[PDB]
Amino acid sequence: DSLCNKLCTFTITQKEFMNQHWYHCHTCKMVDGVGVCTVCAKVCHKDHEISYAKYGSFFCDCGAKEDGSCLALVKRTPS
Amino acid sequence: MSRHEGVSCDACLKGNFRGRRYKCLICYDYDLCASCYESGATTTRHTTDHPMQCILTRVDFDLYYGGEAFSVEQPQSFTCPYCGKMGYTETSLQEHVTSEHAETSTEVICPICAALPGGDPNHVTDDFAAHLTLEHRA
Amino acid sequence: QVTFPIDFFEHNQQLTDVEFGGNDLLQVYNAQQIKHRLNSTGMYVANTKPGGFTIEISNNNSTMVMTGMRIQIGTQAIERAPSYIEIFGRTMQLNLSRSRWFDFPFTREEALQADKKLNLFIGASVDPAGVTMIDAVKIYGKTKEQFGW
Ligand SMILES: [Zn+2]
Ligand SMILES: [Zn+2]
Ligand SMILES: [Zn+2]
Ligand SMILES: [Zn+2]
Ligand SMILES: [Zn+2]
Ligand SMILES: [Zn+2]
Ligand SMILES: [Zn+2]
Repeated sequence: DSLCNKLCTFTITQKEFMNQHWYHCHTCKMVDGVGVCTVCAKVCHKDHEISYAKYGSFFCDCGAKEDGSCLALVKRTPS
Repeated sequence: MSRHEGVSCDACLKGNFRGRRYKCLICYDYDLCASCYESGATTTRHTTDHPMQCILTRVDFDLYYGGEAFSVEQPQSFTCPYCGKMGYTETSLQEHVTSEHAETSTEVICPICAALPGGDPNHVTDDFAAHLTLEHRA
Repeated sequence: QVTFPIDFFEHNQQLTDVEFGGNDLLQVYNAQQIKHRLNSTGMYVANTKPGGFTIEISNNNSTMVMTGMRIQIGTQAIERAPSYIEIFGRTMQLNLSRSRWFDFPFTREEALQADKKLNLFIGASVDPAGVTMIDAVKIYGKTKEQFGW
């Protein structure tokens, strides 16, 4: 319920870098300079092989995807 | 340099072996190879509980300390020759000896000039505190 | 499989008052040096012990309890990077294609057991030279009041 109301950081960060926690989702072959925020790791990449990258300057790449595959860009109704 | 020239393991009787040379800090002029050391090779005079010093080759040195400017002539790990404690710097080793073992006077082979290239590999001192404070000071 | 929260390390602080050692590592290095190379980038920690080697992680702060760890591996050599690690009876493999960070959050029981000291075994790498290579090791924890000690 609480996680549903949480939105992805990208909607605030956009193509700019805030200081935030970010991870590495190795299932999506996106590491090093590419990662996700907490919400996208929890929601957009559930059950994926996710390793915490660091807390630092970053912008969420899952929300940066232009195909709209990011499920955390909008509020989600609990099932 | 990738072989411990002039030193042979006393368990497997192999000379100029490649890897980590192991020197006993209580036990006189007996050395062990990495394989024999990990296998718990013990003799009538040497036991696994003996404090243990490790000396590397130049290839082993720049493999282990890759990225740093430390050289073979500057050992960085010294073993407490009474305690079995390991991984002390020169200052750390002398502080440990002065604090925890001030009144210990058992004979030992001191790790530093034993692992120091060109030093005495089997230097015997009944006062290793005097060793650390007199000639072993940086 | 103990399913941990993904944001676990967000709710935990990196700890600088942590000492690293162990007879497997203390043979070659000293505790201050191990701390320096596990808390900084550009350099690493090696061990040519076949089968693996043990790292002893000690806490110098009595008001803080260990909650997880993170290990950076693969910057120097992926082959020399270890195949697997083990801690508190739990073993996880390291299938590596490049340099990356591996996480291991502690359970509440594991966190309780890691109040002062803990042991982390590291399996031998796939390197034909038998060199096990770990670049950096960062440890996370929480205060005793927050942990509910
Ligand atoms: Zn996101
Ligand atoms: Zn994913
Ligand atoms: Zn997303
Ligand atoms: Zn041997
Ligand atoms: Zn001996
Ligand atoms: Zn001692
Ligand atoms: Zn000496």
